Amino acid sequence: SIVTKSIVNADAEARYLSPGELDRIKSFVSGGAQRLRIAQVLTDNRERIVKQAGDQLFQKRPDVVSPGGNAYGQEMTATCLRDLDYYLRLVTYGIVAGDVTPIEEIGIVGVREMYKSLGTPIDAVAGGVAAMKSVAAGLLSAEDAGEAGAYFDYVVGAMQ
Amino acid sequence: SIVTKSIVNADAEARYLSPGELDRIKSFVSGGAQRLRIAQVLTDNRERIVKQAGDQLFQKRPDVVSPGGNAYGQEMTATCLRDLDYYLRLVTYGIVAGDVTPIEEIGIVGVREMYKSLGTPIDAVAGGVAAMKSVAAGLLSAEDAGEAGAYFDYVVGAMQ
Amino acid sequence: SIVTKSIVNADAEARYLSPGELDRIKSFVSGGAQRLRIAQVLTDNRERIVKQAGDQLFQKRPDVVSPGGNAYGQEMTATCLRDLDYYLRLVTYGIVAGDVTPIEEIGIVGVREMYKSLGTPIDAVAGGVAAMKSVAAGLLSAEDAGEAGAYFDYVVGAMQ
Amino acid sequence: MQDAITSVINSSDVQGKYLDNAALEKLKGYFATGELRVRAATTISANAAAIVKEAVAKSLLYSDITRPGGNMYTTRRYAACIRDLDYYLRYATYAMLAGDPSILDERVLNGLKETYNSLGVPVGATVQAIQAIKEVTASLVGPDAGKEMGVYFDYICSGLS
Amino acid sequence: MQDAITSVINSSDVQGKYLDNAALEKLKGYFATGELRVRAATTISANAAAIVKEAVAKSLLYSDITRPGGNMYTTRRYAACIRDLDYYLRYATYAMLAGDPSILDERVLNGLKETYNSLGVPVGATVQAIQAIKEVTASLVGPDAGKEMGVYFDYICSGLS
Amino acid sequence: MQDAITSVINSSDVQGKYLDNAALEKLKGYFATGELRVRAATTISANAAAIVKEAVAKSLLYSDITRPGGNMYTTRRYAACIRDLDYYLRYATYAMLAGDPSILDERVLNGLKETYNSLGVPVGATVQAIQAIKEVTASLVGPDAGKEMGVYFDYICSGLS
Ligand SMILES: *[C@H](C)[C@H]1C(Cc2[nH]c(Cc3[nH]c(/C=C4\NC(=O)C(CC)=C4C)c(C)c3CCC(=O)O)c(CCC(=O)O)c2C)=NC(=O)[C@@H]1C
Ligand SMILES: *[C@H](C)[C@H]1C(Cc2[nH]c(Cc3[nH]c(/C=C4\NC(=O)C(CC)=C4C)c(C)c3CCC(=O)O)c(CCC(=O)O)c2C)=NC(=O)[C@@H]1C
Ligand SMILES: *[C@H](C)[C@H]1C(Cc2[nH]c(Cc3[nH]c(/C=C4\NC(=O)C(CC)=C4C)c(C)c3CCC(=O)O)c(CCC(=O)O)c2C)=NC(=O)[C@@H]1C
Ligand SMILES: *[C@H](C)[C@H]1C(Cc2[nH]c(Cc3[nH]c(/C=C4\NC(=O)C(CC)=C4C)c(C)c3CCC(=O)O)c(CCC(=O)O)c2C)=NC(=O)[C@@H]1C
Ligand SMILES: *[C@H](C)[C@H]1C(Cc2[nH]c(Cc3[nH]c(/C=C4\NC(=O)C(CC)=C4C)c(C)c3CCC(=O)O)c(CCC(=O)O)c2C)=NC(=O)[C@@H]1C
Ligand SMILES: *[C@H](C)[C@H]1C(Cc2[nH]c(Cc3[nH]c(/C=C4\NC(=O)C(CC)=C4C)c(C)c3CCC(=O)O)c(CCC(=O)O)c2C)=NC(=O)[C@@H]1C
Repeated sequence: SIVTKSIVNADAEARYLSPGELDRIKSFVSGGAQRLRIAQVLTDNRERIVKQAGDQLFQKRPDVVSPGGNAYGQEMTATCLRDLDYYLRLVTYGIVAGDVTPIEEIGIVGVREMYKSLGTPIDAVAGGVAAMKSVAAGLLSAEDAGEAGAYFDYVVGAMQ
Repeated sequence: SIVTKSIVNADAEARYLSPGELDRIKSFVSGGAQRLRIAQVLTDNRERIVKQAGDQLFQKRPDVVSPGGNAYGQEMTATCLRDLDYYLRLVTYGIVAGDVTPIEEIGIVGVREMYKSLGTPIDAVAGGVAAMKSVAAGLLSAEDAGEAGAYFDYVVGAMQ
Repeated sequence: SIVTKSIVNADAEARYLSPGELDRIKSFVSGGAQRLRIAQVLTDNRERIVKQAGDQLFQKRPDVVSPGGNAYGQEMTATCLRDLDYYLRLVTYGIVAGDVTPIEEIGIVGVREMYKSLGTPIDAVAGGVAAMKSVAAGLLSAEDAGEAGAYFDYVVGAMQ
Repeated sequence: MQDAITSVINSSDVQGKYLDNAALEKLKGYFATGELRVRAATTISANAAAIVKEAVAKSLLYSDITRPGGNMYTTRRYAACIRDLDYYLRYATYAMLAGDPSILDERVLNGLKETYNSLGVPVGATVQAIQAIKEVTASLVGPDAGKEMGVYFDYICSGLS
Repeated sequence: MQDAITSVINSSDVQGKYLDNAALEKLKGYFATGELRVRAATTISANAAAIVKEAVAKSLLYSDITRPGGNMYTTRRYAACIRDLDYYLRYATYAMLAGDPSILDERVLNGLKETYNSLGVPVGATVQAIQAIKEVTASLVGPDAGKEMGVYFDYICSGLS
Repeated sequence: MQDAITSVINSSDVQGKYLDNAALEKLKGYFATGELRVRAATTISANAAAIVKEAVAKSLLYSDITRPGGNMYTTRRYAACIRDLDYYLRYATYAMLAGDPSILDERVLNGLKETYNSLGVPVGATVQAIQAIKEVTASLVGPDAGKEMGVYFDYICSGLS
């Protein structure tokens, strides 16, 4: 969370939180209800976000759902959408935390090694997460879409 | 002493003492009786050296024994003279050892952190130690005062 | 052996043996019976190899068996020829192993330190091993002498 | 380490769940306390040297511990001891901001008792000094913040026992 | 580590002996079938990533182990697990080439059980994954090379037990 | 480490005392011997390789310990063993200059028995070699210096039990 990140930075310089770090925490917690409502709206629309993002991905990356493709066939396609649902869930965790570390620790460390073993093209996984960002953005205010979008963008960038 | 210092240097380079290290030890031990006599003079006159140094410090720094001062009042003044007696004792240890290590390890490492926590003005402590040097010098030959003086000077310099 | 050396090299680079390393092992195993025959000729002729090498060495370096020399006297001369017999034995181990590892681990690591403590001139030990190579070569085909000679040469080069 | 936010996330993630009503209510509970935690942290930070000085004066000074043969004798040991108390106050303040003691297990307590035992640092005297830090802190931050800080001071003390 | 060759040399050297008829017969035992060890090692090396992928697919995937709350959940734990299986295959192949399990004791097994136990890595599921690696390896190198590899896979499993 | 001078200072300091008559007499005892310690150290240093060579010839050579299978067989183990004897002589010489064995506890004996036990280095034969070093050193430095060096050689031997 933003709180852990501030503490870790202070601890590395053997010091109390700066007045600036403390002010950021106060500002974050004051906006806290609005962040929880973003997580609730994305949660309420998770089926729509994952399904519509899947359709967008498969239109731009027909290779992954064609013969030889990692998602080819009903069962592998379903597993592919399960992974997008995992990443949507992690993005809701980042949004309430004000920091990407929960995303990093669950879904990013070792992600290249996992997908390489499975034969999954990780650039297509990134494409699916970018598709979820565009669908999610359609359900949020401009301000809320900008905040949510930063968490999607972190996942896409960490897979590139 | 110079003996430990020579050994620690030799050990760090996995070798016997150099002829130069052995010559330093021979020189040190030959001056042994002179060093013991200097320590005995300071030891025998400790009450005079501490009391007179205290009076000189309080005449230069009346603030430390005035209201709000760290040494204000009978009990705190007595503790202040206890600390000067500590430093005179450590100076006698340095003199018999032929170097500052016993003073450093007992009374200098962490000294600024200690006196800062207690609210003690460490420039006044240094003034007290400088006063003890000038009183002690009155009890010694010019040569002996030069040798003893180097140990008092080390304490004063380490408290700036 | 060539097997352990290939494995240790692969393990240090966190990889499988290369097809080149595996080809060398295949070549080693295919000539394995010929390596055993070379070792058996050196084993069968060890008295001649050691005695004639000793005679050649003492003709070039009669100082080592003269008064003051490390090998002076019946007992020290016998010990000198015992050491040549030790090195001939290690050379037979190297030949069957297809690698110098057994020679290195038994008779080369620390060899300079041992012979320096004993007062033994290691240049004359090397001369004795070179002499054994020339006698051994007289008992072998040109091909077999070339193979055996590489292990003698390793010992001589590691003592220089 | 975890804080009160990552504790809720970690509890949801191990069950594979999106944040439900209970998770969102628990996060709201922490966000509602955040300014009070920041207020207490600002007061402690501004008074950190003074808190340790007063705790030391009430629990350690003018005893066998500071005299020759005691563990706080020599300027080096005196300074190490007040450095340890500075660490306990700084880490307890982090734990209070986080609303979670896990930073104490990870960054303070892991092998600490064994280290004190191998060096001859008296653990009883250390816990008495921590208890004095708790009472001085409480006098400055007020009863609610003082009780919350006391949870983390007690956590360090228990971990030393 | 030792191999089949250095074990014979070491046994002769500790007695001060040149290689006698019994030692030469043991070396001939290694040379007789050494090319079959090299052949099996070539096939495994060329297929190492594919062997681990198929073993994981048969023994671990689509179970509680990869779902939230299982020890292979999170990308970090998934990656550590397949790295461990890559290590078992690579070291078992070294041991098979050597015809000696000493490399396993020195480079794989020393404190491995204690590590797994301290982290909560499930030993039962690890042994099931090693059994899958043994079966997939056997399908590629043939039954006889598969049995010889199985000796070294079983040695690793026993070391975890 | 401490020497004979710092040992007396440490004993006075832990009591909070100035050096009394007994402390000053102990310091005089060390100062009176200092040149004799330097003389012995100069002789040992100049003859260090020769002392170890003669001690090895009298206690270890031409025995089962240097023959195939013995702990001093192989050039690597021969070299390690005489290196250890060079260490014992050099550290005993440091201890004799200091008039204090604390350097031996800190820099020689800490984990030495456990190291020898893990490698199978024979303690009885090591003590016999140290006894030979003690007797050869005594032959060069004279009976007084030989007895003083013997205190430190015996201290190393006892620390291997
Ligand atoms: C969809 C956008 C892309 C896919 C996806 C795909 N994934 C898998 C299998 C799979 N993926 C995971 C994922 C995770 N485990 C974790 O711990 C996390 C962090 C929260 C993640 C993201 C796992 C563990 C597995 C293995 C199966 C299991 O659940 O046990 C498949 C199936 C592959 C197969 O079995 O052959 C697919 C298709 N594929 C594409 O081509 C898209 C780009
Ligand atoms: C006198 C020149 C100056 C003082 C002195 C002063 N000191 C203290 C308290 C005090 N000092 C020490 C000192 C040492 N501990 C060590 O281990 C050593 C090394 C040998 C030293 C020098 C300690 C530990 C303490 C704390 C009390 C105790 O002994 O436990 C006081 C009392 C302060 C107070 O209680 O408020 C004073 C007055 N004051 C000045 O202003 C002079 C310059
Ligand atoms: C002969 C070509 C030269 C000598 C030889 C010589 N050596 C020794 C003593 C000796 N040599 C060894 C050798 C080894 N120990 C090992 O572990 C190995 C590896 C297999 C070797 C090669 C040892 C251990 C010893 C010590 C005696 C013992 O066996 O315990 C001597 C005797 C020296 C003496 O005792 O004074 C000699 C003469 N000398 C020459 O001058 C030739 C060049
Ligand atoms: C003061 C209340 C009591 C002492 C304390 C005392 N401690 C030490 C040494 C010491 N303390 C620590 C503790 C930490 N280091 C860290 O990094 C952390 C986490 C942030 C902690 C909590 C360590 C590791 C050490 C040992 C290494 C070092 O010195 O830094 C000493 C010094 C002992 C010595 O070496 O002589 C002392 C005196 N002593 C008392 O008597 C008080 C009750
Ligand atoms: C896979 C079948 C099962 C796992 C495995 C799993 N292992 C670990 C951590 C781990 N594994 C090792 C093993 C080795 N490291 C080495 O260097 C060697 C020798 C070549 C071996 C065999 C170590 C040392 C460690 C700990 C340190 C590290 O992570 O690198 C984990 C991670 C646990 C964690 O930290 O949470 C996992 C998941 N898990 C299963 O569920 C499978 C049955
Ligand atoms: C000689 C009389 C006997 C030996 C000795 C022998 N020692 C070792 C290994 C060994 N020895 C040490 C000792 C020290 N290392 C230091 O840095 C210090 C501090 C000054 C000491 C005292 C160590 C640490 C080791 C292990 C690591 C290393 O090799 O450096 C061996 C090697 C054993 C082996 O590896 O097989 C031997 C042979 N052996 C005898 O038989 C004599 C009685």
